[PDB]
Amino acid sequence: MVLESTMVCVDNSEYMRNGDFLPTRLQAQQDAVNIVCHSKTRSNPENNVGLITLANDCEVLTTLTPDTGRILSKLHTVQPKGKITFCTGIRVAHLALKHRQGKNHKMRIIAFVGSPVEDNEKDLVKLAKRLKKEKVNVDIINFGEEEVNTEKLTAFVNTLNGKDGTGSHLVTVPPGPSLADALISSPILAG
Amino acid sequence: PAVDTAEQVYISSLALLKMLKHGRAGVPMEVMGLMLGEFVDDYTVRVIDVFAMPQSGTGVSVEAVDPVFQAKMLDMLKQTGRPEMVVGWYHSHPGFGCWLSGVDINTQQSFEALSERAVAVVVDPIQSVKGKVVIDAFRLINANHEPRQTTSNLGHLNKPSIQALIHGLNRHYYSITINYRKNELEQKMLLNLHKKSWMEGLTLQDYSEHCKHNESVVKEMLELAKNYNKAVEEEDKMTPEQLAIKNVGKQDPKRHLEEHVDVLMTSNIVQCLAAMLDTVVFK
Amino acid sequence: QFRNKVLRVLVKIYMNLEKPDFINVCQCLIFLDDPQAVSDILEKLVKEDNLLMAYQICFDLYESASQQFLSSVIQNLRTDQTLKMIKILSGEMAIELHLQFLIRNNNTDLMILKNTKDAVRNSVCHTATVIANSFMHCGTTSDQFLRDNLEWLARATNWAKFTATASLGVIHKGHEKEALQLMATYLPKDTSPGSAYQEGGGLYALGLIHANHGGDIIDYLLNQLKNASNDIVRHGGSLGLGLAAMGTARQDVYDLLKTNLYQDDAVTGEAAGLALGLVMLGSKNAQAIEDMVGYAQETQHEKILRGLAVGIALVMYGRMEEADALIESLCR
Amino acid sequence: AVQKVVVHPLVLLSVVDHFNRIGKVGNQKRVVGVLLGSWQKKVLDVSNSFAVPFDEDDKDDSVWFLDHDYLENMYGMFKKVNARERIVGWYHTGPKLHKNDIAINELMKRYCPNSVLVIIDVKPKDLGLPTEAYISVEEVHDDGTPTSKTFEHVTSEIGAEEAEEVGVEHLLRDIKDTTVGTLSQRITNQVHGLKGLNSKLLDIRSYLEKVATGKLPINHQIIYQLQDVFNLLPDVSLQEFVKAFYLKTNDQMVVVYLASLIRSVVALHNLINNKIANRDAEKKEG
Amino acid sequence: TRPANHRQLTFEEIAKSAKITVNEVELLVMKALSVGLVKGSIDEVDKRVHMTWVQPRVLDLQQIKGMKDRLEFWCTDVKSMEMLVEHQAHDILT
Ligand SMILES: [Zn+2]
Repeated sequence: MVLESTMVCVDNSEYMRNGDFLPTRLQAQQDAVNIVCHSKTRSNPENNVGLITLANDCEVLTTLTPDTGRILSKLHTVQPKGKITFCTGIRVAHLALKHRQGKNHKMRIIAFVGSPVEDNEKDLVKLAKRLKKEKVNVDIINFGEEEVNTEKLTAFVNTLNGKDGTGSHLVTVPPGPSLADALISSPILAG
Repeated sequence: PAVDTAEQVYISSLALLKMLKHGRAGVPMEVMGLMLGEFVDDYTVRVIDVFAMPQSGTGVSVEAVDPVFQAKMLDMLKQTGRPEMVVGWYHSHPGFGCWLSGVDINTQQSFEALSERAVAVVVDPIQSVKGKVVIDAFRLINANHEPRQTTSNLGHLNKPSIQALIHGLNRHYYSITINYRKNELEQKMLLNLHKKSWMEGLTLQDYSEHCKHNESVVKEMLELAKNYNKAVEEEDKMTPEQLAIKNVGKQDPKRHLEEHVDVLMTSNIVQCLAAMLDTVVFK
Repeated sequence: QFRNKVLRVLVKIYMNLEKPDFINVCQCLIFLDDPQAVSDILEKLVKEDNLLMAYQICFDLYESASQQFLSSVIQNLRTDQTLKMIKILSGEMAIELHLQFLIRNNNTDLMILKNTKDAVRNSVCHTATVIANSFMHCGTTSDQFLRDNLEWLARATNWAKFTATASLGVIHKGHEKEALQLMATYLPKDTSPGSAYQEGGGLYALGLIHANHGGDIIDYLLNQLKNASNDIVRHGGSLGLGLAAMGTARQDVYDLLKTNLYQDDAVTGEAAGLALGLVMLGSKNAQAIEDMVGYAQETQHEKILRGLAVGIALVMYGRMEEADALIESLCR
Repeated sequence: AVQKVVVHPLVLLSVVDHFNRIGKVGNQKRVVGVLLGSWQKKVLDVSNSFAVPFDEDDKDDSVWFLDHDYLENMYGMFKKVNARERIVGWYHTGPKLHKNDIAINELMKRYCPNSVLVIIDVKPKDLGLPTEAYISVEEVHDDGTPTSKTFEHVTSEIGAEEAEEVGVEHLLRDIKDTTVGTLSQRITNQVHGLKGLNSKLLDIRSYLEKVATGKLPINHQIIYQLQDVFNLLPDVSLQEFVKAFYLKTNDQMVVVYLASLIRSVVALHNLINNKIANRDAEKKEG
Repeated sequence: TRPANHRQLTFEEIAKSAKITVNEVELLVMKALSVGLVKGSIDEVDKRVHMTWVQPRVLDLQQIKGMKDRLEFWCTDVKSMEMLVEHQAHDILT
C-alpha cells in the first residue's frame, strides 16, 4: 500500500565468481533481486523499482519503472568484473531516486554487498548522516560473506535508523547454501 | 464575473517560434497543438510553451489522432520541470487572416467547458513577414449586455480587422491583446543570435577581387555619367506631371550613381581602415 | 546655490526698511526652506499688535508652502492668538472657507448632464458621465444628479460601482465636518450586504475628501485597511490612505502599505504601490526606493508594476539633481 | 569528421527555457539535454531538442546521473511527431567543459555514434557567438604516451529557416539598429574584433602567468603553438610591404575621390533644382 | 637564436657554426628543408639563407616569462587601437 521508489544496487564484482552461495553468487543474487522486485510490485502496483550496478565505478541500467520484466531482462549479461565502489554507487542511487517520477513516493535503496567495502568508517558515516537528512532508507544485504559481519555496515545502518528510526535494515546471510530469497524475510515483510 | 479588457496573453519567444514553425511546415492545413501555461490573476494568461500533437487531416479539416500522446507528454514534461498544464490550443490559418470558424468554435467551447479562461491562438504563417507576425488570441461569448468590462483603454487599441469582423469577431468571440514579456537571458540570447565571430571582423578581403569590383563599378559609373548628362539636359522640356512618369520603365542615372557611390565608399573605407588596424595590431 | 544667496540678500534688504515687506520675505523664506525665520517673524508680529500681518502671512504660508515646512512652523510656535494662527497653518480655516465659497457659488447647468445621460448607450459612457458629474460638482457638496437618477445609476456594476461610490468623495471635497456619517449614510450597513466594490469606493471617497489633510481619518483608514479582507476593499483602502497621508512619511502607514504590497495581488498591489509613492512623496527615502524597485524587478504582475511605476516617480518628487542615479538606472 | 554545425535559434531558446525552469526549481548549476537534428554531408543541422533529467555531485566528478530511459521515451515521442529528426548529440549550459563530459558523451554515443556536444552559455560575459561545438576524438601523443579521449573543436554557426527568421525578427523589438553601412561595418567588426582578440590574448596571458609562477604545469603543445603564433606575426617595416601597401592605398583613395566628386555634383544638382523651385513658387505667389 | 626580424643567416656563419666548408652548407640546408626542420630558401648569388620557420622546441620558465612579456606588449597595442577607434568614431557608433 505504501508508495516506495526503491533502487536496487547489485554487485557485479570479481568476487561474485565464488560458488559458495549456491550456483554462483551472481545467480543467487539474481534470484534474490527477482523475489525483491516481485515483492515490491505485489506490495504496491504503482511502486516503481530500478537497477544499478556497483562495478568498477558505477552503472545505471534501468531507472524507476513500474514493470519488472525490463529489469530482469537487463539483469542478464551482468557478467562480473572489477571492484565494488559502495559510496559512489549509493550516491548515484540517491540522485536517481531523488529525480523521481512521483514526489509523493518514498525513497529506498536495496544494496547487495557481496564483496569487501574499501570505504573508511568516516566517509560511510558521513554518507549515513546525509542520507538521513534526505530521508532515504537503505536496506543492506551482507551477501557474499567476504566478511559476513559488521564490515563497516552495521555502523552505517545504525547511524541511518538511529533514535528508534527502525527504517533501515542489515540482513546478514551465512555461507549456508540456501537460496538468498529463502533467507531474506525481514525487509520483504517486516519492513 | 467581469473578464476585463485589460487582460493580456503573454506568449514566450519559444512558444511563438514553435507555433510559427509548425504552422509554416503545415502550409495547406490547419496544423494545431496545445499551449501550456499558468492563469496568473484575472489580468494575465501566461503561455510559456507549446507542443504539437500527432494529427492528420485534409486541407479542409485537421483532427488529433491520439490523446495518449498528450497525457504522456504532459507527464514527461512535468518530470523534467514544466508542471504547467494546458491553458488553450493553437492552430494556423494559412492566408485567411486570424479568426475562428465553426469547428474552431466547437473546440474552444470544449476547452472553455474544461477551464473557464482557456484561449485559442490563430497564427497565419504565410501572411507573416520579417518585421511582423500575424497572431491573435480569442475567447467566446455566451448566448447573452457586453461580453467584458472596460476599466482602461488597453483593450481598444487594435482596430479589429475587416476579415475577422466578417467572420465573427465581437459577435461570437472577442480578441485578447498579446504581449511578449521576456526575461534577461531570453533578451540576451536573441540579441546574441546575429553576432558574428571576432576574427570575421578583422579579416581582410582578397585584393584582386576588391580591385576587380572597384574597376567594374567605375566602368559602370562611366556609362551612368553619360546617361546623367543626357538626362540633365531634360527636366526643363518636361511637363510638371510628365516628370514623374518619365522614370517608369527607364533607368535613373542619378539614383544608380548615388547607390554605386555609397557602395564604393563603404567598401574602400572599410578595407583601408581594416588594413591599418591589422598593420598596427599584428606587430 | 546662487539663487539662495541672492534671495537671502533680498530678505536682508527687506528687513532693513521702514516698513519691511514681511509677505515677500516669507515667500523668499519658503524658497529657502527656513521655517525658523518665519516662526521668528510670526512671534515678533504677535509680540507687536500686527495680528493682521500674522494672519495674512500664515494664510500665504498655508497656500504656498510644503506640509513639512508648515509642520515645522507649527512645532516651533508651540514650543489665544497662537491657537488661532496655528488653526490657520493647520489649514482648517482655509478648507472651510473654500468649501463655503464653492457651496455658495454653484452655478452649474444640469441640462448638459441630462443630455449626456440620454445619449449614453454603454458602460464606458456611463462611467464617463458619472466621472464628469463628479468633476462638475467637485466641492459643491451637491449630488442632485445622482439623487434624482438613482435607477439609472444602478446599472453600473463592479469597478463602475467603485467609481460611482468614489464620485461622492470627489463631490464632497473638503467637507470634513462630518465625513464618517456622511459616507455611512450613502453606504448603509446591513442594507444590500455584500458590495466589496461599494465599501472600497467608500474608503476611497473618505480619502479623497480628506486629500492632503488627514488627522483622525489616517488612523480610521489604517484600522479599516488592517481589518479588510477582500482585495477590492484593500485596494480602495490603500488608495484612500495614500491620499489621506500624502506627504507625511508616516512609518506605520508605510509599513501597512508595504505588507499589503508584498501580499502579491494585482488589485491590491497597484493601489499599494501608488499609496507608498503618495505617502513617501518628496522624501528621497533610500529604503522606500530600494523596496519599491526591488519588488518591481521581482514581481510578475503588470498591474503592480504600473502602480509602482507611478509610485517611484512620486517618491522622487521635487529633488532636481538628487534623482540622477535612479533616473539613469530606470531608463536603462 | 564534421566540418560545421548549424544550430537553429529555436534550439538556443529551448535551452534557455530549460535552464530557467530548472533554476526556478532550484539547486542546480548546469543543464543537460539532447540535440535532435539531421545531416547534410558533413554540415550538421541542429533543429530541435528536449530536456533530460540530470544531476551531479559538486565535489565528485564521477557521481553523475542521466535518465537514458526517459531519453529513449521522449525520443520515441519526438520521432512520432517529426520523423525527419534523429538524435545527433547532447547540449549543456555549463559555461566551460566539465570533467564528466567525456563520460556523458560515451553514454550518448550509444544513441549517436558521431555525437556532437554544443555548449550554450546562457549568461555570456563576452563578445561573440553563444555556441561552442566539440567532437570526441582519440588523441595519440609522443611523450604523453597513453592515448586519451579528448574533445576537438568544430566550427559552429547559427542559421534559421524562414519561419524562425520571421519570428526572431518580430521578437527582436528590444534594440533594433540595422545601419548596414559604415556604422555597422565599424561596430560589428573593427571594435568587436579587437575586443575579442584582446580577450583571447588576455586568456593566454593569464595561463602563461599561472605557468610561470607555478600554479599549472608546462604544456609543451601549448608552448609550441605559441611559438608558431609569434613566428607568424608579420613584419610591417619591410620596404616591399610598405611600397605595396602605399600602392593599394593610393588605388583605393582614387576610387574614393571619384565617388566623392560624384556625390558633390549630385548635391549641386539638387541645390540648383531646389532654388529653381523656390524662385518659381515665389514668382507665382507674387 | 637569431631574432625573427633578421633571421637571415650567411654561408660563412653556417660553415663556422657547423664546422663544414661553405660548399656543403647548401646540401645541409636542403637536407634540413627536406626533412622538415626549417622552412626557407637559399640564395646562392648573395650567399644567404632566409629562414622563415624553425621547429618548436621545449622552453624553460624564463623563456615562458619572455613570451608573457611579449604578449603584454601585443595586448597593450591592441587595447590602444581599440580605444582610438572607439573615441574617434563614437559619433557614428554610440
Ligand atoms: Zn480555424
